[PDB]
Amino acid sequence: FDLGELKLWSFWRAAIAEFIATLLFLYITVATVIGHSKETVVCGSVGLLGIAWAFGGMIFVLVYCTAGISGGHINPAVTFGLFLARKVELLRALVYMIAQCLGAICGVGLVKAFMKGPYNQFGGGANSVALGYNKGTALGAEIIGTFVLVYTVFSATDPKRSARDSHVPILAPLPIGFAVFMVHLATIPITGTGINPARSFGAAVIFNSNKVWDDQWIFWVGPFIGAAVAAAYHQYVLRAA
Amino acid sequence: FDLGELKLWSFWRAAIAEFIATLLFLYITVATVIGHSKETVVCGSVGLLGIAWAFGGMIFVLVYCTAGISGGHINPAVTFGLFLARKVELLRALVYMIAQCLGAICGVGLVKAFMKGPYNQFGGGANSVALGYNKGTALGAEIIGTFVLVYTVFSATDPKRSARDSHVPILAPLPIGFAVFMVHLATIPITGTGINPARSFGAAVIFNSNKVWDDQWIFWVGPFIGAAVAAAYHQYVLRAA
Amino acid sequence: FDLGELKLWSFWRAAIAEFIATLLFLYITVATVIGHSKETVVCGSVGLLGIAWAFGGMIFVLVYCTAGISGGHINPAVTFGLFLARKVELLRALVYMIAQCLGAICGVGLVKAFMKGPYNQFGGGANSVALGYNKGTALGAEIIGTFVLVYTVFSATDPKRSARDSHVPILAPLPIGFAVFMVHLATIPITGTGINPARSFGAAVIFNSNKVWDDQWIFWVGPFIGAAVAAAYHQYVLRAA
Amino acid sequence: FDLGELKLWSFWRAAIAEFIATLLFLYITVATVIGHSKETVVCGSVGLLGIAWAFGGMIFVLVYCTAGISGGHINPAVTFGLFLARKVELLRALVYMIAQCLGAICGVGLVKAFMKGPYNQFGGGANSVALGYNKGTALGAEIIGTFVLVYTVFSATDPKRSARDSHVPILAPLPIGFAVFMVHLATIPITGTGINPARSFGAAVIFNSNKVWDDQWIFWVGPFIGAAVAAAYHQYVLRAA
Repeated sequence: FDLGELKLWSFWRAAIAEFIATLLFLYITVATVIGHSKETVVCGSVGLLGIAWAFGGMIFVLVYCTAGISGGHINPAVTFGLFLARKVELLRALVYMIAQCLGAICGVGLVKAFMKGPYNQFGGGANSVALGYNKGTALGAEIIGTFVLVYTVFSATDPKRSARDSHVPILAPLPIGFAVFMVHLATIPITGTGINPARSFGAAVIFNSNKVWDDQWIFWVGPFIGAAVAAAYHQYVLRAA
Repeated sequence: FDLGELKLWSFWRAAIAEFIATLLFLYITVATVIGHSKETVVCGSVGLLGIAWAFGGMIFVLVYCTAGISGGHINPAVTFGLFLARKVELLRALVYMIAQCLGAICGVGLVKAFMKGPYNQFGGGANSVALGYNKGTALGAEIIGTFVLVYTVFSATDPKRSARDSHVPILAPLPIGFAVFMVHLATIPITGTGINPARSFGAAVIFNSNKVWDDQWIFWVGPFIGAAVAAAYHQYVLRAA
Repeated sequence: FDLGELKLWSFWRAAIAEFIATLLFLYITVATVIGHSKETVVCGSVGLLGIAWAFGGMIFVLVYCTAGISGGHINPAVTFGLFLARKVELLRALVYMIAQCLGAICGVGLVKAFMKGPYNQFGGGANSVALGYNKGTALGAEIIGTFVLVYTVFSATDPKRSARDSHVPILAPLPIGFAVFMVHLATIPITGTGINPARSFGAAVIFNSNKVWDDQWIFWVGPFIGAAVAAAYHQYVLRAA
Repeated sequence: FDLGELKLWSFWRAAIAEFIATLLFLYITVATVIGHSKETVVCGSVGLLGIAWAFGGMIFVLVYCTAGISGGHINPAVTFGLFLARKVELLRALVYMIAQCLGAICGVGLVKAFMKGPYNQFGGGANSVALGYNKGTALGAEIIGTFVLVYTVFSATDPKRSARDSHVPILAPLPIGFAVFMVHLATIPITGTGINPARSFGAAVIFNSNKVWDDQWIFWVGPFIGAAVAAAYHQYVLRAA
């Protein structure tokens, strides 16, 4: 009636979907990053533009694949924002965040398994503050970048349709992927662009440097604030539902 | 019945939506511009192509987020065009234009707060006529570029659906974002591409140079004419509604 | 009942729509081309990729704007293909082709008015066979490129919905714009990519060189054959309607 | 009733559709590749980014054209994945795979007919393992790349609508084209990206080198495994239908 449990099984398949999607996200995107960076021929890579596309377009693809199954978060800040507005229950939120973090670690681990030399040599796909910017600028860049993203996800929620056996709204994947694309064009030079604690974490775990670990709180704090401000903006100021 | 006021509150949330959207537009786009320009490595930026994408794609994203709330103008020329055809009442028009101008100033102000050195050094994201072109060419480039844009918005209007508690038509965001993209590919070398008085103004205000301020009337006059000609073309010649 | 004439007026507004759309197409695209070519800074233009995007994306935008008004051809080969399959009556076909040719001339004329020096210096946006290819290769490249395009338009026809007061099918603009994009990626090095007699003609007229005029039959013959083969393929072999 | 045969004729038109689509895919994409590679001017080609776009965007276009006619596979791994999940009958599967392989050979043959010198000089559009990677890395890159692709196709299946006179599901073309795009951004530096046995085979046949033929099993085995794992993941783990 729910007698089948149903549901349950749907909940755990959602967690798996978010685990595998975040793995694919990090594999494809960090492989792109390392592939660009190891390139010897000047203008012989996909460029920073290709990297930006890999991040936005994989979000587009992955949210498309997972919207109806898990709600398609692929991103602890997105889950956190939706949690705050009560579109995600606390247990699912935490399970999604763990799934995403674990998926991200595996995805980056795979890139490193495939091209260990250039992976270590060229920065591990990790986020950190680039030379010429301070921590406050980096944090502000991450807050506002995640705000664009989570503002987009809220505007992209279906108020009638939900992920399977849940009340997690279905998301329109394209505007969300484009938001990620745009924020990369702006934020790559500053931090590489985080806007996704799982993506930053997965890379910090595998690359394992003190420099990167020191900057890592930015990539949790910035996005969670950006996400919280988007949630409040959408739900309370625009009201908006 | 309207007893709730309703409406009113919708009107002011629309103004806020247009304020915040235009802020996000200028922040993301001018951060992209300054990020590209400050780059020391040849072919190590997102390129002029990435800039063009930042402008079109943020229009796509922002019109998507705001279509149902404000009508998604993000641009005084767009509001002016729709005003002329009576799809926007005069008070809303003026309120939107002020909101957009204010949002633009804040968005550019933020880029400058984050990277003040490269912001001043590399042109402030401002529009002005590039060397090799005259004022008439620059003005013609802006008229015709805004005409493509506003012609697209008119063709993208929903004749049945309107923004919340208003008669401002809902807009299809993608063709509009693509129109902005295309016009940048053509007009970046000439003026940087304005086609948006709020975007040109916000940057002139923050960057504050006599060179830029001298060229600024182009970026109001060109787009308002382009917008007026699109409105007349759509409503009167194609008839079209 | 038709008593209003109706219709008529719709027919002539369709011709105007195709005139203005093809003007916008050539202006935006050839301005992009000349802007890229005149650039002194290595990797400081939108690149051949940006050019390819200007052509596909303006087709996307323009077919979107004009689909419901004229059927959105913007291209004598497209009109010819649809004529052959009886989706366009002969008088409209010829009127569209003239409108498109005239629009193209004006669009290129405008680019030249705006940047006459770099316009003449850098090839006028004209199509011709590049060094290293023969005429048969150029013609085969144009046949097959137009075949992709017109095959896409046929697959993108709405069998139930037509342009205003006509039986010219409505077209889905995006796949068509993408087809143009893809064919440019392949054919730019060979001919610059024609796949559109009006686009090739408009540029030959304004640029006015013997070299270009000598190659011009390729850009009528190739696309008309490509279009005829697509029509036969769709209607007769796939059957398909 | 089926009395007309109907059906039959639909089956053989589907095979033709998959033959011609895969021909167009290889022609446009390998012409792009050779056009980029033969370019003498540094940053004067469409770049690796343009190549990646040619592959994803032609998949988008071609699946769009053929979805309703054949199901739009254009790719033996896609057909194999859908076969395994019983969405394609065995005879159609084998006929599609042969059609695709034959189409691919012709498409590459045409590129070579048009630019034989640069075609041989610059690698023939063939896939093989690049210097710096081993066979296991190349194979893992192909498994996981095809997994993204076929996972996307499964998520993009219409459970109610099928290709003409068949039970082959209709596919949403855009997410599929984007998946191909993304996988190229990541896998071009490793193998050139195969993820399509017909595409790898067609190029090996025409280019005919021992180096390439030695690596060719990777481009059958990787994609068939990636496809089988996606099928199992979608049908059995996500369940998912």
